[PDB]
Amino acid sequence: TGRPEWIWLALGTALMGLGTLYFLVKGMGVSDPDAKKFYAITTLVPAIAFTMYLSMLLGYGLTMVPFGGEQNPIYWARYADWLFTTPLLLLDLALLVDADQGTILALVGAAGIMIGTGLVGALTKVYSYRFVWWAISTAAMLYILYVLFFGFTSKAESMRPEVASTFKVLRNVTVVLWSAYPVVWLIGSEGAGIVPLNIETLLFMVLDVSAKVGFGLILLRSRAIFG
Ligand SMILES: *C/C=C(C)/C=C/C=C(C)/C=C/C1=C(C)CCCC1(C)C
Repeated sequence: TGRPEWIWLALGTALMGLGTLYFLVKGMGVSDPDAKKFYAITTLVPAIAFTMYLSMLLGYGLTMVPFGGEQNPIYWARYADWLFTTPLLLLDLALLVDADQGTILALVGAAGIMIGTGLVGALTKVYSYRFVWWAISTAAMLYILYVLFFGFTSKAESMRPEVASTFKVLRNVTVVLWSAYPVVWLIGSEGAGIVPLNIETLLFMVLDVSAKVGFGLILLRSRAIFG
């Protein structure tokens, strides 16, 4: 096939793969129980992303949805990735500030809606309805970010400054990266179709790699992960 976005798919596969192995090797050396906990969640994140970037690289996770008078290329393998990677990143942040079980359940549920309605939207054939679903997904995301900024940050204050300060960074990198996804979807292939797929794939890999491997490096190199 040789689609124009494959080079970006091959770069995301490489970065995710390398990041997985570094975390894995660093994780099986640590003896601390809590550290092990964080290491196992943070290594699984880029491991799932790697398998999906690799599948997309190989021609899977791609479907042609009809709307706007075109046969539009929608990479659904992405939501198969995010359906398990977003709630896992939320768990890393939840365990860090000692969030409650109700909070975690509500954040994971919200994340499920966000990705579910997102895909339903990327698959919808009525152009205007694609944006109705997009709208609900975004509203779910704003709920998650609100909790992370108002809820979590507040409970991270019962932690030590080292733990509170690591959370602020992970919390900030998350608020900045996550807010970007809905905009890329809106002006990209799933939405307006203003930004071409090849460029769109490049934006997503920079966001995906930063949000997982970038997030993992910051978190796993900190002492806040220790029991
Ligand atoms: C490793 C992947 C990460 C951290 C992905 C985060 C993805 C989002 C915050 C995605 C959000 C979306 C919306 C708000 C609405 C439209 C569709 C999505 C799923 C692209």
